[PDB]
Amino acid sequence: PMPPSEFLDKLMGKVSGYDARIRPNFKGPPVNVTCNIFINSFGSIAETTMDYRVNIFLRQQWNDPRLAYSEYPDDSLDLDPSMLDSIWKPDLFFANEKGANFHEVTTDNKLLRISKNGNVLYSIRITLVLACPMDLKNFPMDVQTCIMQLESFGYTMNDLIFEWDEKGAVQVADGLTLPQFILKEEKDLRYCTKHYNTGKFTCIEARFHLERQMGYYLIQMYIPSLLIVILSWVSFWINMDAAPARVGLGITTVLTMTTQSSGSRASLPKVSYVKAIDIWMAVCLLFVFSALLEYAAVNFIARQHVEEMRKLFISRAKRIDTVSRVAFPLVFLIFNIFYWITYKII
Amino acid sequence: PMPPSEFLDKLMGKVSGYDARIRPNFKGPPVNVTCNIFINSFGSIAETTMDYRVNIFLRQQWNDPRLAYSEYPDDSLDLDPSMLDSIWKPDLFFANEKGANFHEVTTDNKLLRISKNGNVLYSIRITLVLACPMDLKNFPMDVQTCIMQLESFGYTMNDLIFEWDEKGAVQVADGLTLPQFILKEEKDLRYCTKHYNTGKFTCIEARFHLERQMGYYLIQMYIPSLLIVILSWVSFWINMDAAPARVGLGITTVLTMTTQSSGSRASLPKVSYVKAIDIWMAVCLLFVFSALLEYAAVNFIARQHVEEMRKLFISRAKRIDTVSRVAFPLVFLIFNIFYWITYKII
Amino acid sequence: PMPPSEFLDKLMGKVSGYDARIRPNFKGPPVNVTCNIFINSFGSIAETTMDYRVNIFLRQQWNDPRLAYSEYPDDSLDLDPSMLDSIWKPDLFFANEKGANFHEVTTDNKLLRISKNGNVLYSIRITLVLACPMDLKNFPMDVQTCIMQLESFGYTMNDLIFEWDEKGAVQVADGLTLPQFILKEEKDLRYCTKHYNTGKFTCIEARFHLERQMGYYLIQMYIPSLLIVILSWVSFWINMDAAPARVGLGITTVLTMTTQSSGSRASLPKVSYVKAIDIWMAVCLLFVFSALLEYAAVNFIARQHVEEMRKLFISRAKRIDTVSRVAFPLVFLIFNIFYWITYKII
Amino acid sequence: PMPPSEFLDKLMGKVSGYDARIRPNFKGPPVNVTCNIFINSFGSIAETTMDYRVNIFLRQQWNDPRLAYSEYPDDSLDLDPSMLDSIWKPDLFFANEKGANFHEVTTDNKLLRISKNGNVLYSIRITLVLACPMDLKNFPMDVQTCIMQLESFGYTMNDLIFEWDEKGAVQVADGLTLPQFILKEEKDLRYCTKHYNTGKFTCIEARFHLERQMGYYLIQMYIPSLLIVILSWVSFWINMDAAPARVGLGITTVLTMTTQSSGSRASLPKVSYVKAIDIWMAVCLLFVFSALLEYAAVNFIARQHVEEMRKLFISRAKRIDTVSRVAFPLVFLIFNIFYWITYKII
Amino acid sequence: PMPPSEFLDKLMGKVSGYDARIRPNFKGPPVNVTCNIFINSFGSIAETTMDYRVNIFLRQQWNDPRLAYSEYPDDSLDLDPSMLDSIWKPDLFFANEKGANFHEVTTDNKLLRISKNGNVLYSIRITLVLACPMDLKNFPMDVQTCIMQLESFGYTMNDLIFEWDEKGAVQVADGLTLPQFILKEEKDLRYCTKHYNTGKFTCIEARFHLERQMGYYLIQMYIPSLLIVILSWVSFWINMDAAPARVGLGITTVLTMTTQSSGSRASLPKVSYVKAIDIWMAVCLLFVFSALLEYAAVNFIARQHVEEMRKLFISRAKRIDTVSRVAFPLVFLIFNIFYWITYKII
Ligand SMILES: *[C@@H]1O[C@H](CO)[C@@H](O[C@@H]2O[C@H](CO)[C@@H](O[C@@H]3O[C@H](CO)[C@@H](O)[C@H](O)[C@@H]3O)[C@H](O)[C@H]2NC(C)=O)[C@H](O)[C@H]1NC(C)=O
Ligand SMILES: *[C@@H]1O[C@H](CO)[C@@H](O[C@@H]2O[C@H](CO)[C@@H](O[C@@H]3O[C@H](CO)[C@@H](O)[C@H](O)[C@@H]3O)[C@H](O)[C@H]2NC(C)=O)[C@H](O)[C@H]1NC(C)=O
Ligand SMILES: *[C@@H]1O[C@H](CO)[C@@H](O[C@@H]2O[C@H](CO)[C@@H](O[C@@H]3O[C@H](CO)[C@@H](O)[C@H](O)[C@@H]3O)[C@H](O)[C@H]2NC(C)=O)[C@H](O)[C@H]1NC(C)=O
Ligand SMILES: *[C@@H]1O[C@H](CO)[C@@H](O[C@@H]2O[C@H](CO)[C@@H](O[C@@H]3O[C@H](CO)[C@@H](O)[C@H](O)[C@@H]3O)[C@H](O)[C@H]2NC(C)=O)[C@H](O)[C@H]1NC(C)=O
Ligand SMILES: *[C@@H]1O[C@H](CO)[C@@H](O[C@@H]2O[C@H](CO)[C@@H](O[C@@H]3O[C@H](CO)[C@@H](O)[C@H](O)[C@@H]3O)[C@H](O)[C@H]2NC(C)=O)[C@H](O)[C@H]1NC(C)=O
Repeated sequence: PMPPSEFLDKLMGKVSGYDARIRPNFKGPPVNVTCNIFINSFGSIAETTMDYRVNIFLRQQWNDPRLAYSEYPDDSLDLDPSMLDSIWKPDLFFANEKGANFHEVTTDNKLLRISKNGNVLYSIRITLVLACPMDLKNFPMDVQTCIMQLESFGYTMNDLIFEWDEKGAVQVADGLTLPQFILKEEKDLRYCTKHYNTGKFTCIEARFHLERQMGYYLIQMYIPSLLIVILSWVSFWINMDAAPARVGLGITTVLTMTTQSSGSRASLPKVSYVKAIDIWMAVCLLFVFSALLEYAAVNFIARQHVEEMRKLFISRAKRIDTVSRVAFPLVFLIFNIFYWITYKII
Repeated sequence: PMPPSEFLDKLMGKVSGYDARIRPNFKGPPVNVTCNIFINSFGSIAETTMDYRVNIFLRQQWNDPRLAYSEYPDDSLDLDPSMLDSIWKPDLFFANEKGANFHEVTTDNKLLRISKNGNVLYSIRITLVLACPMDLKNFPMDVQTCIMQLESFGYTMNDLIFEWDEKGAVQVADGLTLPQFILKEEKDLRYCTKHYNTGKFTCIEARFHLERQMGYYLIQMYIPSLLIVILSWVSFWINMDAAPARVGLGITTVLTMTTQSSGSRASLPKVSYVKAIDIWMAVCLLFVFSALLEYAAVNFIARQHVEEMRKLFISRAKRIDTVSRVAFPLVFLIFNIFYWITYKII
Repeated sequence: PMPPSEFLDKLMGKVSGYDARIRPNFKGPPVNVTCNIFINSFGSIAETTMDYRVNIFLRQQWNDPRLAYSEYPDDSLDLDPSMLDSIWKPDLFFANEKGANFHEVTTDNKLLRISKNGNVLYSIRITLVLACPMDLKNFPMDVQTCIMQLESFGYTMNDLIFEWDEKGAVQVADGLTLPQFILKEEKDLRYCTKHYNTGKFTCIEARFHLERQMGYYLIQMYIPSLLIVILSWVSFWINMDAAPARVGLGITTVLTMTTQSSGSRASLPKVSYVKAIDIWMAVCLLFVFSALLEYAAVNFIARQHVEEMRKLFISRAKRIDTVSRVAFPLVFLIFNIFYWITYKII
Repeated sequence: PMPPSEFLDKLMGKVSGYDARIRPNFKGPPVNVTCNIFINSFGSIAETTMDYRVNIFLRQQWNDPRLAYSEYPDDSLDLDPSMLDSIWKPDLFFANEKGANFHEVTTDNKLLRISKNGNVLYSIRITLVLACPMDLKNFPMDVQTCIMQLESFGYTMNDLIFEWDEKGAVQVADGLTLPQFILKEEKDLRYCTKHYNTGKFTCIEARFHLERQMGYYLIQMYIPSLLIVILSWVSFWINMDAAPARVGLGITTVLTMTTQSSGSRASLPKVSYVKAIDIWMAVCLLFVFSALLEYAAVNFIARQHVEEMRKLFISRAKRIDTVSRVAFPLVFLIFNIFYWITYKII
Repeated sequence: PMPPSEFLDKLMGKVSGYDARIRPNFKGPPVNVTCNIFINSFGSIAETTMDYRVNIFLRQQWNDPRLAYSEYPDDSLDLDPSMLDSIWKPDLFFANEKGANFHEVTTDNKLLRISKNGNVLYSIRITLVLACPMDLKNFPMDVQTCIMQLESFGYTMNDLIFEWDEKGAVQVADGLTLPQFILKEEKDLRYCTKHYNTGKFTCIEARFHLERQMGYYLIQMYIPSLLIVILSWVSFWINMDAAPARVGLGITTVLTMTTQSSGSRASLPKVSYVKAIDIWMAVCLLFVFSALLEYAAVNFIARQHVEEMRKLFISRAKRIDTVSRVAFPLVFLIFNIFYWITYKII
């Protein structure tokens, strides 16, 4: 009945000439390895380091005609992963690893099954900390495109070709949510074929389009910088001519808008360009700074020093205080319309 | 008397046809592996990473009829863990590992004992850093449910089935306490059977219901944000008409309630939704901000500028100061009743 | 003369029936393993993680009658630690490891010597990051008791028994000092025998009584919270009736005592109960807050508005200012006596 | 047809006298190993640690005449990296590793091809955390030069010589961008030959010239320290003679320029010398401090206490306030020209 | 000509009786191992952890008479480090490792050469994170002495003796600089021979005298705490009798000197004793606090309430303001002389 302890060593061992150092179809057509991944965990997307951690099931399917059995009755043999040191495997790697490891808890998390014609399925669990460049030109409203690319290191294009399969080449887990982002359904699958001075090597890559949850930044950044603009408008109502508190209220609201502007970039990389949260915290810094500059313009005109004109001399300091009480909720309201339309039109 | 150095190699070695790459009951019924865990250490439950560290004793019991002896007199053989590289073991893994390791101090912390009928006990010590999604909709008063699920990676459902045992499938250590949480006694034990394009794989999981200790947040968050509301009520008593200090006291209590609101989310993930500590630090931000807005309403009416009405002109600024001295401990007291009943009814 | 290259293989190898998978006195009395440790390094006692790092020399002594030689003349054989993969070793582990490793620099840091009757000394260097629960009810004046327990994993009580030796079972290095603590000389040595559903396993443990150096917390916490109480007493002297500065000095000393109360718990776990540094930073928060509340009581009575009683109307606002100038250094002084006697009586 | 399973063992194995412990041309001319690197990833350039992480492809070419075949028809043999434990390899290392590792995901990321005359190409993937000393004398405008040097450890100069190849010895990836720096195109390639008391060892090194993106520091450091200088010039306009706000505005702008000066060195090493961001934050600290010192000079002269001279007695306090209103935008403007010309001339 | 593939196995292998588990001169005089180190990298000297990272070349020279060849013509054999698993090596370790590792990039970074008489040179590259206790009684002006000690673990004094060699036992790299310290040229070389209950073990150690660069603490700690003392002297000039700003300037300069005193101990261990930066930040805290206490003494005497004495009643409040304007730059100047002479005399 061909006991299965003998059939493993009959097709892999010293007999039948199977050498694990030699690729299938040697000096012939190249090996066509097709791939698809299953993302278990996604996230911890850091921005100071500009990386993200993923946890994938890397499945590889190729054809090895030396492993094609004929006498065993069934169509597949799910095997022990101690056999995987004795068959040929493609030398796939990631061009943006930045450190990666296997999982070896209670057994090496590996899979091997061989069909009758020689089709070999090889599934391993890999934890990757993949590197992606962050384009933060409009920071709370951006759509990041972080990629992962699967190259060959030892075999060139005329020996080993990587492909995606047409039957859903990237599967995602059922309840995979992200704390700061969402993962869009459309995932690009293009080629990234590298040329070196050694040769040309195969490469396939999958783009992931991440869109931010803006609802966090409306709680910490935008609205608590919109309250302090209202504190700069409290100073336009008290006593209408001169007070020490109207400097002191314009003293204090600059302390926040300097600290909160520095506090808005506490967990960010040191990019050279200006971003969306900067030109909100800078324009709202002006409307705080122009509120103190307006009262300084009032006190400089009120403390200027007639027979009839002394009633008009207060009307030179009161007409300024009734334009600045009305026009600043028009200049702030025309910037607030100009800001969000510019960043919702992307 | 059958010396025990020979009996180990007789039942495991090249004789008797025992191959460690082949599961018990090959091409028959699937292997029924029953499991239970012992939690030594629990905790370091982070929230920026949304993970928790556990230290378990993973016990696995199955039946291997090829390991069934008959000539040895005693009922069990506690063995050396150097034997464990020569028997069949189930390829259990955790679907939410996020890195895990064995313990190999002074000996591999492993256990093996074999009964007469072939019952195999296999206990190992694993340190896990398990991932669980945090549902922080009501943050200091939530009941988190962090799980751990035990899957098979190479054998499908028709070859290997995981079960929990009915005799207390999750044991907890005697003095296992947590700094921030409590671990409830009722632990759910349900199934999580996964379907892939490779096959269907067995899965069992245990829910752990964690309940927060609210006593920490009453010391740092709630009561020091309740003192500053009383500082906003100090400004309703001094001089009753006009003072520079009543702006300056309303100046300073906004500096705290802006910093303490940002300080209340210093060790939290950046979730999009609003949580329980936000709508306490925001409503208590209003009662600070309305206290400055009330005095601005007094000074705008007091500095307005008759023959008889000038005594009533102070009564237009005194009646406001005696409603705001009484009605604000009524609006704060009706929110304080509405807040805690909403979050104790869960 | 029996050259020593042959005597190593004669007593350990395939001859003489020595099997390293079998414990001494098989199916007889249990193996009595006696232990003692030498602490090289102690410390890095974190409190957010509630752990401490130790660096021990773990010495183990047992009797192996199969290793008893008779023809070699000398009393001991200090051997190569490449031999330690060929003898029997007890499977000791620590029940609170939280990650631990050996030291393998320039040689495996191991020791082995075998007496003539078969006594085996086995000394290894281990770095442990041990877990101990912190009882922080009186935080700067507490006496912690952090333990370490040495269990067996595969052998039950009827096969292997751990003991401490009577000749100083815990040795400490000569100049071992700690930055925050002191290590007391009396060290408890009791039993911790564990019961599972697998069996009963041996356990011995050693308590370490750590006592804090209070001199750091007097420099940062206690005295800089005693200066700000004196700043709240500066406001009781200036102008005696009414000033904007007496609110503004009571404005500012609340900003410190709110920040310093939050700053006093910057490197602490989030325990639910109240500790000793809280009820010093809370009572000294009241004496700052009651100083501002006292001047608010003065200005509310001074700005109240006779023919003769107007001189007594200032004496209603001056008698309050001379009781609050004297009685507050009596209430603060009666708490300061009540505080330190409560926490020196432990 | 000479099947390739036999040709691997024929030229590497026990036959033909190939010993992997013996260098080519033994007791002859030294082995000339030529090298070139490909940089995949560059960056995470820390400054507290003074290091940088790189991810290179280290290609090594030498001549091994014992590997020179003649019967195989083709010009090269791309081999399995399991062969690399059986050939001679140069013992290259980096003199400033500070920890480094290989990449072993899905296969050891190694390359081996052997030409007909014995030319061996050996490409491996290394992640390095290389140490470079930071010269921070002018911090936001400096040009760093961080090196990497490739030494030999066991073979001296008379046995093994490292060289760079003339055909572009340092290749850079296509879209390699940096968040804070730019990598200049000209890369130095010089020698670093070391002399010890063991011998003289070969060394080659490549300088990398890094130039900072100044655009980040113009957003956080320079401009928010230029707004506070304008706040110190607001105090020169209000009431011209005496006000409590002109001290209080000079009170508050020192609080920022002390905190922002300490905040400007939050992610910097503790170097002894003075840098460019210090003498900008110190001179702008003076122009804040001299603004408070100017008003203190006004109030000391205005509160001095004639018959005719009392109108000139205000002109002694008004002429100071109209020179300090004009000359301080001349002293700040002459420093601002003197600062940037000094640091653009490098 | 004695081909070198045979000569390696002739003197190391099964022939000639060479056993790598037996030390040279067995049951004779002890093995005299002489040592010297080369320091490639030094630094990252942390103080919260109280450790430092070094990167050494550990060279060991002993005599092995079984390795003494006679037929080979040359004087030395630089060998492959794959041979090092077959010779005897001393079991040197460091008594204060705190974790350490080898360097294994592109080859194990090891060295072996054997002279004709049996002299063996053995150089390896080690990265150590060594522990040294910090004596911080005078913190910015201290001279630390951090050591490293090289013990034996398995062989006692009668079997193995460590020595330093007289020809410069500690070499330092050419351009080894430190960011915070300087390394003095005189390095002590003394003995540290340990006694245990196992036996007496050899030990040699080298002291390293580190001296701080004081230039950093003059930029952040000393001078920005000397400017705030000048802000406390601004309040002695304005209006000479009574002002709300003279409390408010003494209000604000306490906010800095409380935060900067806590900010000066942000990267320090929690030592119990008082250090040099504390008694500078405490005495300069008094001169800020006495400036507010002086003006409180002025306003208490000025607001006291004659016919002739009312001009002398201001002279009781003006003579205090002209002694405190002159004597405080005498008390601060006599402390500043007393402080630096005490800490330059060491
Ligand atoms: C792996 O996949 C590649 C690409 O799908 C296969 O290469 C292709 O092989 C076919 C026949 O084997 C080639 O067709 C031939 O084209 C030539 C002109 O070049 C002409 O004489 C005929 O029309 C003939 O059909 C095809 O060109 C070739 N394509 C490429 C890009 O190389 C390869 O055979 C597959 N290997 C295995 C083992 O499945
Ligand atoms: C491992 O556990 C599973 C589940 O308990 C066992 O499978 C069960 O095996 C029994 C008999 O071996 C099956 O009963 C049979 O049912 C068929 C109809 O399907 C009918 O002819 C009879 O009523 C007969 O009793 C049962 O259906 C089957 N259940 C499942 C879900 O497969 C299995 O035998 C156990 N294996 C070992 C080695 O203990
Ligand atoms: C390891 O240590 C244990 C405990 O010291 C030893 O067990 C003890 O062995 C003695 C004699 O071997 C026992 O004494 C006997 O007691 C029985 C009654 O139980 C009675 O017939 C006699 O009085 C006799 O002396 C003793 O009970 C037993 N104690 C325990 C707790 O088991 C053991 O022998 C030691 N093993 C080795 C290899 O040194
Ligand atoms: C590896 O490269 C080095 C450097 O290019 C080669 O060393 C050089 O070898 C040549 C001939 O083998 C030497 O030329 C000879 O010079 C002597 C005087 O020293 C004189 O008799 C002749 O003019 C003769 O041409 C050359 O000096 C020597 N240079 C050095 C620096 O050693 C070496 O041969 C190369 N090895 C291999 C295996 O390719
Ligand atoms: C390793 O070094 C040690 C110390 O340098 C050597 O030990 C010394 O060996 C010499 C002769 O081998 C001893 O001198 C003898 O002293 C005895 C009195 O003890 C006396 O009979 C003679 O004066 C004779 O010269 C010396 O005492 C001894 N010193 C110590 C501290 O043991 C050892 O020989 C060296 N081993 C090797 C293999 O080089």
